[PDB]
Amino acid sequence: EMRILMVGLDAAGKTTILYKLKLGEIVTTIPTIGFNVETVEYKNISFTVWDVGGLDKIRPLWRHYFQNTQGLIFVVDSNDRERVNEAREELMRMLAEDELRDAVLLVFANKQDLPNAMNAAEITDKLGLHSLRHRNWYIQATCATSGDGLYEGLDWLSNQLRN
Amino acid sequence: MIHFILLFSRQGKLRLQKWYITLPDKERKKITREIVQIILSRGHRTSSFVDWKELKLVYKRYASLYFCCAIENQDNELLTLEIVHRYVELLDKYFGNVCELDIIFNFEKAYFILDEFIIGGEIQETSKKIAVKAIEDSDMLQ
Amino acid sequence: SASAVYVLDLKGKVLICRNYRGDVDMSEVEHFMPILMEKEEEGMLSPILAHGGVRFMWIKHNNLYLVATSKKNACVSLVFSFLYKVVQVFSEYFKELEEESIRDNFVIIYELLDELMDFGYPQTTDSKILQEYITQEAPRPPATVTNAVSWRSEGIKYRKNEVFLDVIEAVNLLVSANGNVLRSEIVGSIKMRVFLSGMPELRLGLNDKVLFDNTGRGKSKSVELEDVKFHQCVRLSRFENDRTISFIPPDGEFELMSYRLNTHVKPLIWIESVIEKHSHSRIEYMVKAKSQFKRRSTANNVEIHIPVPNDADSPKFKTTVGSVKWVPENSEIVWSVKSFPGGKEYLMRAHFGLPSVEAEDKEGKPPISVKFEIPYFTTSGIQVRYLKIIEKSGYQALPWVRYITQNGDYQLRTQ
Amino acid sequence: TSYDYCRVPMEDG
Amino acid sequence: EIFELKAELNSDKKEKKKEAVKKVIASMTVGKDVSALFPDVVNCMQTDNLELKKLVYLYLMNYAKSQPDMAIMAVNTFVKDCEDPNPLIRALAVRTMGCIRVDKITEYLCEPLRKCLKDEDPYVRKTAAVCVAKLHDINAQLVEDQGFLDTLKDLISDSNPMVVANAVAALSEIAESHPSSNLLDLNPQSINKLLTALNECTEWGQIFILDCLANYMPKDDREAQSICERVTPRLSHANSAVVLSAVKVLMKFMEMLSKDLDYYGTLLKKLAPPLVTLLSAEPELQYVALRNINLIVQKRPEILKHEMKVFFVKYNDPIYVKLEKLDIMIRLASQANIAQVLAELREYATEVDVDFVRKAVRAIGRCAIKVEQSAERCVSTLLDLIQTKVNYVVQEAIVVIKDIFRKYPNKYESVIATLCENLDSLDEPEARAAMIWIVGEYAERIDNADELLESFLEGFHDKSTQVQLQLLTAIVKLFLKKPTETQELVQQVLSLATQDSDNPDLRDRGYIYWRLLSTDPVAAKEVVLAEKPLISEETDLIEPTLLDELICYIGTLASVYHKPPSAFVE
Amino acid sequence: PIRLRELIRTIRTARTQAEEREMIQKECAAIRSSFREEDNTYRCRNVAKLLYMHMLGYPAHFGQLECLKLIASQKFTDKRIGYLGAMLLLDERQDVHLLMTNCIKNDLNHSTQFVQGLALCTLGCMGSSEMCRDLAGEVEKLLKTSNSYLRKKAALCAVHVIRKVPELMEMFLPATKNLLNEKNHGVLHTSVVLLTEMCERSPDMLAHFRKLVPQLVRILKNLIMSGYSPEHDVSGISDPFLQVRILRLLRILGRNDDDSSEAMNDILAQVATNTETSKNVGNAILYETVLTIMDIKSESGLRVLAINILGRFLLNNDKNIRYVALTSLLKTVQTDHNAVQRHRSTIVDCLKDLDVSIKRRAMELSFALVNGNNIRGMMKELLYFLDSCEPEFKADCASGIFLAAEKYAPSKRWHIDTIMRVLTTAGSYVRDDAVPNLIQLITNSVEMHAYTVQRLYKAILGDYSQQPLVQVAAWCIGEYGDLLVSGQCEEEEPIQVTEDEVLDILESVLISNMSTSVTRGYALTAIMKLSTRFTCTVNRIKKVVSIYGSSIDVELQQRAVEYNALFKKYDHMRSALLERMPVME
Ligand SMILES: Nc1nc2c(ncn2[C@@H]2O[C@H](COP(=O)(O)OP(=O)(O)OP(=O)(O)O)[C@@H](O)[C@H]2O)c(=O)[nH]1
Ligand SMILES: [Mg+2]
Repeated sequence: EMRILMVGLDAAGKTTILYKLKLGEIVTTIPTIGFNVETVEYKNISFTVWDVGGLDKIRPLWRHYFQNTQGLIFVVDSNDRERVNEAREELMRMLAEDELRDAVLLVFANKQDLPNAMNAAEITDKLGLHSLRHRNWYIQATCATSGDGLYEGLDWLSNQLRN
Repeated sequence: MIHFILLFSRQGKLRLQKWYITLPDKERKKITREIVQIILSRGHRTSSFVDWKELKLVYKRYASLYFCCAIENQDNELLTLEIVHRYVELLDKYFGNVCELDIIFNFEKAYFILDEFIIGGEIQETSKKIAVKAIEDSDMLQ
Repeated sequence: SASAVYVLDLKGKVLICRNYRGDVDMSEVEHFMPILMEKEEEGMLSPILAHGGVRFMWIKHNNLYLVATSKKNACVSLVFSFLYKVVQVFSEYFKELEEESIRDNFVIIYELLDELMDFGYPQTTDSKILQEYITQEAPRPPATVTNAVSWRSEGIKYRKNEVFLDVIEAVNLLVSANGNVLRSEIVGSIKMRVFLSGMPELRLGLNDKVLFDNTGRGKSKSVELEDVKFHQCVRLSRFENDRTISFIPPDGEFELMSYRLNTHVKPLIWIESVIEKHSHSRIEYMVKAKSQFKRRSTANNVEIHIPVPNDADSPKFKTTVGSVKWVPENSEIVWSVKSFPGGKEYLMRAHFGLPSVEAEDKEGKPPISVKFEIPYFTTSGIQVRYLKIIEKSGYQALPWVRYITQNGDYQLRTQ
Repeated sequence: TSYDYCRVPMEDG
Repeated sequence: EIFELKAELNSDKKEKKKEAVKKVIASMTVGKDVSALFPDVVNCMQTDNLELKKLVYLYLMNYAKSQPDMAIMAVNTFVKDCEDPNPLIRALAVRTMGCIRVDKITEYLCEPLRKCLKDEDPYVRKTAAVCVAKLHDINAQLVEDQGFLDTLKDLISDSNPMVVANAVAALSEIAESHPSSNLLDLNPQSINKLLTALNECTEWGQIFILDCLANYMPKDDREAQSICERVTPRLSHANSAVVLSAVKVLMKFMEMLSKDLDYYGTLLKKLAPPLVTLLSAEPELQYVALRNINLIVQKRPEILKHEMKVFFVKYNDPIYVKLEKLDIMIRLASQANIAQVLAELREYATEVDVDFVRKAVRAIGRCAIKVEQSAERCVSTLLDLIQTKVNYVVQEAIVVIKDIFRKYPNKYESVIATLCENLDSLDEPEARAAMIWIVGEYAERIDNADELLESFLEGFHDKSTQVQLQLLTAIVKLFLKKPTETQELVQQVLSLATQDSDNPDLRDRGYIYWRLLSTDPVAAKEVVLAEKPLISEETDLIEPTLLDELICYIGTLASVYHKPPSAFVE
Repeated sequence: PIRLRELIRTIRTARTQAEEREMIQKECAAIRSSFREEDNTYRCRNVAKLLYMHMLGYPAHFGQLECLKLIASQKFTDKRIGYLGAMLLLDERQDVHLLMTNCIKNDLNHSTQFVQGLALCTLGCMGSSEMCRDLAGEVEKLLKTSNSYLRKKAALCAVHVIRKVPELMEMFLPATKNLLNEKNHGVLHTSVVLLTEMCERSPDMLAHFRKLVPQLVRILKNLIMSGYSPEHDVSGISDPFLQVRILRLLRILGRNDDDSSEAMNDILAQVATNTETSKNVGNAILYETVLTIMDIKSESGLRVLAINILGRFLLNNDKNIRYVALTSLLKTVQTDHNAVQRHRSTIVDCLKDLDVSIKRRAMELSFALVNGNNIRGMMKELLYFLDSCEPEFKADCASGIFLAAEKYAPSKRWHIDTIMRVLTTAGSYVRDDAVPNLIQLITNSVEMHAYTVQRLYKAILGDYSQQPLVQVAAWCIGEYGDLLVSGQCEEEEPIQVTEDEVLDILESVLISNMSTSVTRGYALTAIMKLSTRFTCTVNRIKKVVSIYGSSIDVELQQRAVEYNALFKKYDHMRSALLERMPVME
């Protein structure tokens, strides 16, 4: 059992990830205004995953899900150099809170398809992940349309469940 | 357009609200308190209607429980009372010897009966058979 | 000056009705409760209402509305003092006073209404002497009813002769959010429990400051009574002269005197509390309770009532000594400690959560009230010196006393 | 009354 | 049903007629119209059980008005029972006699009343004294026709002060019901007799004989002092109504004592520890006190000027209590406790009781006008509450900040720099109109006063009367202060208030300002930018013309209304 | 965790509401604590117990996220709980309700029609304007289905999104095309209410929709001629709910058309005769039938018959029907205006009825019945009825007196006389808003102000406490003071005008606590004008202005000082701006 959230910008593949982790298929998904939850049940741990869409009118309401959360997923897109700033803004906006203070971070460098897509290292230092304190932050370069690195992030996450 | 529906007791104890109009809870607690006071301060030969603040407010007592609606001031009134009575019939249908204490208890389906009858403030099923059929099938779905 | 004193319920139907002048109509009572619904829901609540020219003096019991109606410029405190007396006399008769007490015992209660008051004029309200000719189980009225001594019948006889005193302290406290004491007065009250033979005149003396100043002992231990309110039976003209507490007591339990004084010394227990109210998240109360009072003394069964938020949830309590119960029904915590001696200082660390959605409205800040009780301990330092038993028959009674210090209004204004 | 009593003098002359 | 009840009522066995009359007054207890069975329970009245006769006396008193003609079937039974050697059954009839109000009956009952006037037992004589006033309630002139007035004056001359006090309470009743034709006042020697009778009678009798003192006024200083020295020990009694009746005459009689004597200061120092102790009572009785205390400090502010901390409300206090404590803090707002009050009132604006908060905002404002000392610190207190961003807390504050600026307009321009940005979407027109004056009057240190009124000049045609008039006031004051940037502003407000407004005073002051601007705006610097005089404050001290009358009315409704006694009775 | 009815039984044992709140917060904490446990088991019942407390009126803001979990559940009962409280705990201004948008959209594609019925229920009841924007293509898709269980629901949900988003109906113009032949009545009913809605919003939709008027003229005639069905029949009347909605659709159609109005004319002549007026149902049929006939350019034989229908309905002792009949002529006031006027005494009768609404409809229809012919006689009933109003009707009548009097006053004097009568007898009941209107019409009056201001003066010496009365007077004294005190610069033979009690009666207002301070606002305004309108005794009135410069009202402290400098420095410039105000409309 683990409360998981999938926050991040819109069109981040976060619902593409979510039915790749739960179902295993790349289903045709609308831009999700509300949320999704699918108990991804992996490495004998049922990850209760609260995928939440990243459009503008939703981002304030994110604070309502920051209670009893045990692990974060801040999906970034590697194909949006223009939005890594507000992703960095979103991250520092979100991490600086008393509610959601003890939940770990696993960053997804989604959409590795192009040379516009960065590696984890550039995105780590575009987001400034070493500026984090009391954080088990861990970037994980993932490919949603091929499932690559997703379970390995879940693998790393399964370790960090217990201590 | 039915703006809301209120079912309050002989003591005024509200057994149902259903706001088909979006007004906040303080206004919900204000307005509901007033009209219960209005209807209970109103006699038995007072035409079963109230012209309350651009709402031709429909009331129709059937038992100790009282009844309330707020229809738009362009619509029908006796049929609006018949809407109550058709809903009374559907409560009489799905329950049979429809009665006060499971209004207090099994109100959750009385909303669902209203959900099978009035959504948006208007009628979706003008038959009295087909609607209680559908709620039994969803009850048969459980 | 009453005309028609009524008793209502929480619904407003007449439990019992009794007029004394006929100058107020009996059906006027049916407007009171809607006016009571009116004035309350607009916040214009007063213990006097008015439907035209009928004035509605009322008190409120657990269920009951002792509504005394009048029309003229009646004496107001004449009414309400009688109203609490009727509650008291019914409490003297009926060990609980509710709707069952009225509707089952209308045999005696209408007779009480005939007896306690005529025309609006209370004439006989001492319940102990009233028991002798108004019974729920009739002879002539007693002479004590005729007598100026109206609290103690003659011929009262016991095997032993026991005078049981209860010098009871009640510590008021107002500490603000700043941590300063705003108002800490002490209202002490000596309540007597007399079991004596015949008609004794008891003469009491304390460590009065003024009486020691009249004696010349105004350098030793002397409590300074800022005001006392006594029983009737105390001859106050004799007390006005030379601080002389001389009286013929009634028989049984009664409060003789009610002293009040200020005190510029510390509270017996200082509380330090904190609030880590995290928005949408949680709240933390690292509250300690140090005892400033005497180490020989022990604060029995203290009950620290700290108001928590209403939607506070997931309680966690790291105490030191003493248990917490969370009371969401009062939206608070009772960190209860049974034995808490003087000099002791026990911490409690509370932790709730808070909903990630906010509530709709505000809540306000109730202070923290604790329920301490310290026996054998006069904080004001009052000391009964003697108790002169004076009987014409002449006996050696057994005067007895114990000292108990409790809270009065022990409010400490929170953050 | 679980607390116990204490006897005062009578006269205190 | 009732006939079966009347069958048991016309039974011969006692246990059937005893249970029948219990059901009748239980039917009366549940409020049934049992008046139809009136003369039938009258048959089972003259009974040997004294316990049963009270039930019929209960019924007959209740249904005397309902059956006035049928009530003639009890007169013989009363005069029968005024003679039975039990004094309990005689006075029981006597109080049943006077409360039964049928004018067909009251003429017949004066002689057994006269019989019980000169009875032996104090029990019935204190009962018969009230029945005279009950008769004088019913038929006032028959009492003087019976000449019962002097017989009541002679039970004053009786011993056992309970009978005397029941004589006095009926006397002060009848003399009230009298037109004071033959005023029933006595010498000081009877007042010496009553004051000796004071230390003996009951707590109720001690009240009623202090009420005969509410009519008397002593004529010397020592005469006033000597009686007051015997009223003085009554201030240590548990009944506050005994105490409140004692304070009422002491406030009455202190107008005769010499201030030059130390007994005047002795009386006032013996008066304050009772008055504080009255706030240690129950809150309804304290609500009696708080209206009386209000009457005291308006008359004698010297007494309780040392006590503020006891006037601090608590959380559990009733709302009528909590409002009245705030008044006395205003009535005791002095220099010595400017910091105690304003911190306490700041703790009172932190409440959810809005009207208590609304009163507390006024309590700061009445403090700011009463003392100019913390009038700076009052404003600083309020601006904190402005920065709480609670609407009614703000919406009460802006009217108050105006009135401080109306009261102390001089050096408070360091305040409006905060208050030019105060969330101008304030909705309440009493503080919207307060906003426009504060902007208008101080339209030199608010340097952007023109552009902030542009939001206030959008929905102009349907705001209010005052708010539209304040906008007509301020702009003409603004344009007279700055005619450069507000040139089109002063013309468009005349374009709306003179042309497209039907509000006639807005049309009045519109065309006046338009013609004054058209005739001579330089003279308008003398006309409307005129140095306004010091505003005469509203002295809320009740007039001593009325207040000295209300000195005689303490613990009566005239004090709890702060009205003359006739203004509310009917 | 206990069940719902176990809780209710404990709640039914509660005596004091404060004691009941103790029982609330008792269980509410366990509901909160269960929510901290993220339970899925009792999350059905804990929310259900919470919604009861919500119906009991308790702050249940916290459990709204769990409702989103119950909508996003998989068990049908948890959905059945979840869609309910979404309609209860959430509204549009709840602002957290937007998370339903994905959940509903998945559940508009759920396999079960009842789950989709729940989704169309919740969105149809309380779907937000942006949620309506985010679900618009799915509702018409579920309106393009064949499931009449959903077609009855997606139609009214489409009404809701057209109600909420008025600029969205144009994608439902293709959706509604030719489904008017539904064998089911309920779907056919919702389509009518949709076509009621579609014809309501846009006049551009009327052209496409008045074409299928004879289609439903047939189908409504099918409802009359199918005189019985085992369903839809109440008291021998077959589907009256649909029949009225067709008539209402036939009321809004043909209302300025004639060919469709004649295409519907036959069944109007039918059901005006082919109705059973015995039960309440056939009256409800015939009531809308009356209203349908009045609003369209109908056959004249319908409308003459229709007043004869209403003449029956005026005389039925059912106060329902009296409320129905009074509302009917209240509708068709202008249309067939004089066939109403012959029922005038029935309306004056209902002024003496013992119902509020009946007296309400009669008073307002009497306000509508006033032509320029009944203007003299009926007002004398109404000014009497103004005396015999309830205090709730006294405010209502006295304004409605002023409304019809400004219309059809045969005199200007008698127009003044009735208004002056009402202002004496309404007082605290006449609204302050009509006071600039009354002030305007008496300066629209140009000829009788010596007639007016004396009668104004003759009643204000009676009282001042009628505040809207003395609102009117002080402007008249300020403006037309010359017509009150005339040629009386010094003392003459005593006429009733005396130019000092004239000044005292305004001064009496200024000290009297029963002054709204716009009474005192008008009064100093009248004082300063009578520095010019009176030449008799000025500069005693300067004293009154000068002592008022220390007044406690803010503007009235402004008003006195702004006057006083003219009284002290610019005495000649006082009258230089005290010309009379212009007269506008
Ligand atoms: N080439 C490539 N495209 C991807 C990959 N992951 C996601 N995408 C694209 O990103 C788009 C967004 O994915 P979705 O999951 O459907 O949308 P979302 O990111 O969840 O945004 P919301 O629905 O608003 O929450 C998809 O349509 C994919 O085409 C990836 O790994 N490779
Ligand atoms: Mg998505």
